[PDB]
Amino acid sequence: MQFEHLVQVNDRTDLPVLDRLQLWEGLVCRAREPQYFVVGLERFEILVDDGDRLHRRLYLPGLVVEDEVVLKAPDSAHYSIKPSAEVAGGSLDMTIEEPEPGSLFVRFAYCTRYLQPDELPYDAFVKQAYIAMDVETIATIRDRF
Amino acid sequence: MQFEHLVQVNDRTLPVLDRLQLWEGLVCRAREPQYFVVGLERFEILVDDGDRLHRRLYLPGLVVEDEVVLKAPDSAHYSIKPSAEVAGGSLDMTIEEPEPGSLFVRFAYCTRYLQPDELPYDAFVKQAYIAMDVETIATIRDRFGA
Repeated sequence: MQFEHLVQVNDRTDLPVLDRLQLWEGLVCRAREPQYFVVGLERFEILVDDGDRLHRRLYLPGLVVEDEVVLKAPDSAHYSIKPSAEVAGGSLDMTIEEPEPGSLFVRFAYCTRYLQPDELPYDAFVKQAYIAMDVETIATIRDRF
Repeated sequence: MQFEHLVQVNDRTLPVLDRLQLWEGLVCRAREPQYFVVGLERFEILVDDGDRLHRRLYLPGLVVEDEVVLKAPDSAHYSIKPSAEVAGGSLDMTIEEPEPGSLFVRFAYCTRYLQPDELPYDAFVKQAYIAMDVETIATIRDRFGA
């Protein structure tokens, strides 16, 4: 079960332009300061902070989530949840792509794992919700950085 | 499986909404998805039976077709039939009103496959649904509190 969406960072237009390191600071920001990107969030802890490796608690309405985030500067961010009895696990990767200087993209890669195990596709409601969030994320980074 | 999420519509503070305005909001989301769907490039209403629409949405790198059933003034039910290569599913939006002026919208999601252990959504998906539902109510409030 794998979904991938490429978001174009800069265009010809009103809106601000981004360099690679600015884009990267954005991804860090998304990892360390999720209140600026997560609609609904009520609070969050950084339970463990090893610099490039974070373990977090996210308090959303009627739901608490713990995850791990691995940062590899200045290229990518990997979010992951280990599955248990009740919760399905999964991961998100955000990876900077740069086919040429100033030409920046971010690939968002989503995946879902179960404790238990046919390969299974996401449905279009989920894909629609992922695209929306990936786009809002880049818009926010573009607006802060 | 199923994920459900309840969004509170009005608060103590932003525009207040009555039952019928929020209903108009949900119709609006069905018939005018360009105000709600981050990313959409175009859409068509292929079949319009009034309370029942078949639609085509054009998202980047993705075409979606679905049906929408409207039951005024209570709910909108969105559904996609699954095929060999896409998974189906449904979204129900239901207005709840414990007391006059106290309004909520329950969002309920389902996924089905052609061939089928019951299966939970992970939290990336739950977080994304939560985000959309809250943005949907925000949009209605901006367009119909106005």
